[PDB]
Amino acid sequence: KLGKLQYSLDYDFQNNQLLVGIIQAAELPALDMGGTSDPYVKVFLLPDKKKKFETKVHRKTLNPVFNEQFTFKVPYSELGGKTLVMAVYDFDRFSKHDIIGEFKVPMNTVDFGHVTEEWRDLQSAEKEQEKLGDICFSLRYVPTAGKLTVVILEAKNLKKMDVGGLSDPYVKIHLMQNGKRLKKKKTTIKKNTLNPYYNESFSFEVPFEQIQKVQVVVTVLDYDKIGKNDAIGKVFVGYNSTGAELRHWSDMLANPRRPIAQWHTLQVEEEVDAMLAVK
Amino acid sequence: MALSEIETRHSEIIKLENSIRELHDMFMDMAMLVESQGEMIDRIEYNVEHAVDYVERAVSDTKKAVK
Amino acid sequence: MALSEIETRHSEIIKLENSIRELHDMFMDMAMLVESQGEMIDRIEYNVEHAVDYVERAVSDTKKAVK
Amino acid sequence: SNRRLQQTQAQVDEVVDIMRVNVDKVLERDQKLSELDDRADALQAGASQFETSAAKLKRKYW
Amino acid sequence: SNRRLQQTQAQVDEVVDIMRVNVDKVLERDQKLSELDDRADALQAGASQFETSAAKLKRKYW
Amino acid sequence: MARENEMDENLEQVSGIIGNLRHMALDMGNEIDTQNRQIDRIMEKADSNKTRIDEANQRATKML
Amino acid sequence: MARENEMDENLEQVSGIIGNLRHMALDMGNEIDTQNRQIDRIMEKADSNKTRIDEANQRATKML
Amino acid sequence: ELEEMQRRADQLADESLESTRRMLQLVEESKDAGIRTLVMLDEQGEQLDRVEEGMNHINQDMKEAEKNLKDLG
Amino acid sequence: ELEEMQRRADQLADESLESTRRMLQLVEESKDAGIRTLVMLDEQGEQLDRVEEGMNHINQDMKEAEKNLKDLG
Ligand SMILES: [Mg+2]
Ligand SMILES: [Mg+2]
Repeated sequence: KLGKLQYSLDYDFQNNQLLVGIIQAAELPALDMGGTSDPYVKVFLLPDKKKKFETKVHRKTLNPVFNEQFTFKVPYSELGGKTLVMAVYDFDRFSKHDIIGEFKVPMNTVDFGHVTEEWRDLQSAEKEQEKLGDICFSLRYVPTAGKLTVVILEAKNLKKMDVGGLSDPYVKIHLMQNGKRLKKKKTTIKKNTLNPYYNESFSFEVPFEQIQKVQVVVTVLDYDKIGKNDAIGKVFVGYNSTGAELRHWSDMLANPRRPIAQWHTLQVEEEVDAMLAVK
Repeated sequence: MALSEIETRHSEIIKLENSIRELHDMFMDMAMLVESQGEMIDRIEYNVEHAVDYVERAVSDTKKAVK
Repeated sequence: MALSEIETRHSEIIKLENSIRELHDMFMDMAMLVESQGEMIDRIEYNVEHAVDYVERAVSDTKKAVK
Repeated sequence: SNRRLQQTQAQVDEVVDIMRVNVDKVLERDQKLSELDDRADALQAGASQFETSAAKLKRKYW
Repeated sequence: SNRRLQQTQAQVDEVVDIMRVNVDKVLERDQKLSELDDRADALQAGASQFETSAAKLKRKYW
Repeated sequence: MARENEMDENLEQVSGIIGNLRHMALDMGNEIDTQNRQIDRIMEKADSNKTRIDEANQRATKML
Repeated sequence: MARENEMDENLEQVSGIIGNLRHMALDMGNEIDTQNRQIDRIMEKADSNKTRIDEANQRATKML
Repeated sequence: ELEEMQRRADQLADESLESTRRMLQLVEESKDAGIRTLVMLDEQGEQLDRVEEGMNHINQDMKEAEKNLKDLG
Repeated sequence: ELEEMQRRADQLADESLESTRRMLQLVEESKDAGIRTLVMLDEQGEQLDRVEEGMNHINQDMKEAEKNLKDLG
């Protein structure tokens, strides 16, 4: 809704360099006082954000004309897997320069040979979950003996916690009720692994009369010897649980004398602990 | 290096891929057999529980018969 | 432990002995082939030296012939 | 670095040597389970027969 | 300690994998040497013939 | 070298996964063994009870 | 345990000897390769001189 | 000869690369198959335990039945 | 059953022991075979070098002979 952007694109095979020309922009939304914004466009290679190029700042126009040119000294072989980013910014002298729009162009969709030049509609820049890690385990409950068998199987795509390398993950299991942490368990520490494999079983004494009032808290943490050990992620199943967690719980209940294995997405400890302080 | 080094590299790599593939197939067969045997255990436990019921009722009857 | 542990120990040990034996036989064959090829090289060098003599005398003769 | 290639290869070979043995042991498990199945069927059959006889005997000596 | 047994086993397997390749390369060497032998025999034959012709030519142009 | 390194990373991941596969294969095999021993026990007891119930049934029908 | 240890020592010696065998196999194979390259060179030169001497003999007998 | 040689080398490089990718996929499938295998082993294990308890119960019951039949004879 | 079992265990122990002794002997034979193999490789190597020098000499001589025949024609 902000407006459109006219740009030019072509590749010079004689010098082996990419020629990106910023022609102009149109129908940009106004964010400043006078009824017009102060726009300027930042252009850089999408693959690696290095050596970003910025145009000159135009004062108070919703149809700025830059007619500028930038050169990216990039070979033609590497070019194919490289994208272009053209983002329109609004200049403000006394605050952060808000982004008006952005546009990304894949270099595998681009056809070189003829000089390309087109108008493309601007879109709103992206601000998803940060962790992007997952933990898989199995739940088994037999109501008669009141035994809860939680087998930590394996985690994957965990967030980096160490400097310039992989993480040193270990699983801590808490059993909570009415906000209190009863039992404490943990696993072996697998060092330098992107996907830790444990296959470690834990058992808990849970009566059939309190099965609907128990909380199972699985936490994946990082291990450094020195100082406090931080936390990568955590999820909880049982009382006051929602999503695939409550589903897995209900599968454990519906299937007695049988263990059901499932994956779970790691949430931040703040929200989870905020949920556990409920009731 | 040369083409010989690259060729031997490629060869040993393919060898690795084939060994890996055999490992894979072994795991697949593993899961399969374990599953079928699982069904077998299902029917075993069935027959056993039925047997338990029959035995229990029989024992009750004889126990009431002797006295 | 038990008899199972001792039996598996014994089995893996025998396996090791057989692998060792294959290694041995490979070394023996190695020495053999290298030796025979050695004799082959003997006769090669023989023929070559004879060829050298013949060539040398021929060259001397032509060299005296041209002038 | 051929060292890593050959080392990984050795790992794979080892795991293979583990897995084939595991598979054979699984087959043995299949045999044992099958025989146990037959034995269990016969067992429950005899159980039902004995239950019937027990019913007769209870209806006789009481 | 099964670790040492299996480790030694892995060593043996590795050395085997080296040695079989070495042996094949040796066989190739046997081929090359054989062909070189034939080539050398032909070479010295031609050498003797050329020596004779050279003798004739020396006894002609001098 | 990017081609080569990319491949290198792949081989490293394959190495790790292979190690995990090793551990899993060990646990698998071991538990398979123990379960086999248990099955042996089960068949022993089952044959025992089979004999028990056959003899008992014969003795029971004997008094009829 | 003496039976077991004695055997242990044996396995250690076998380990060392196996390592040495590895080194020897490496040197062996490498030198075999280099010698194979050299043999290739030898056959190239030998064929060259074979052609040389055949042509030269023909030219020599030509003037007779 | 030379151009075809360089192209051959790069070719072998690509082939080996995609091969390693295939390996990663295969060991992933292997991984998951192994996991579910272990799960099955746990389930069937507990089932075997229940079978054992069944056998024990049968044994004790038939022991009692034997007692009653010996008390009747 | 028990006596035969203990005797069986000790038996397996002895068997494994003498087996390892056999291994030591075998890797010794392998060792020596390897050594003499390397020796042969050195000898034959020097022989190959002499062969190469022979070939070079032949080449130069035939080059000269070619020169004389071209000077005669
Ligand atoms: Mg402003
Ligand atoms: Mg760390």
